[PDB]
Amino acid sequence: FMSSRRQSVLVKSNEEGIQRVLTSDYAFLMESTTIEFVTQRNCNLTQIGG
Amino acid sequence: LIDSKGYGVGTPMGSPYRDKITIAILQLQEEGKLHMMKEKWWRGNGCPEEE
Ligand SMILES: *[C@@H]1O[C@H](CO)[C@@H](O)[C@H](O)[C@H]1NC(C)=O
Repeated sequence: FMSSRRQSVLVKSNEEGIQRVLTSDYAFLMESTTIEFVTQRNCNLTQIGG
Repeated sequence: LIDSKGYGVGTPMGSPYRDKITIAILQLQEEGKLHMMKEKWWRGNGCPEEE
């Protein structure tokens, strides 16, 4: 997917990617420690998978 | 969509007028001649979707 949608879904910052889930269908792979931040300051963004 | 294609202006390899047409295709998004000519040629019938 990342080759086929290069520069299409690829964000270059975390909070713009936080915004990009907040806009549309977006999954935003990062590490869980920053996921532990954004989830615990927003009751709208949870963590599928562990 | 399925991919992210685009069409390009065909020029010979090492075109003499490459930048004469390169920044010329850069300037057609400025006033939007790509966009102000987009509403005409793609919309031959204003198809009334209701369903
Ligand atoms: C997502 O965040 C809060 C809940 O944490 C919600 O009230 C807010 O409206 C949502 N943001 C949107 C829909 O843009």
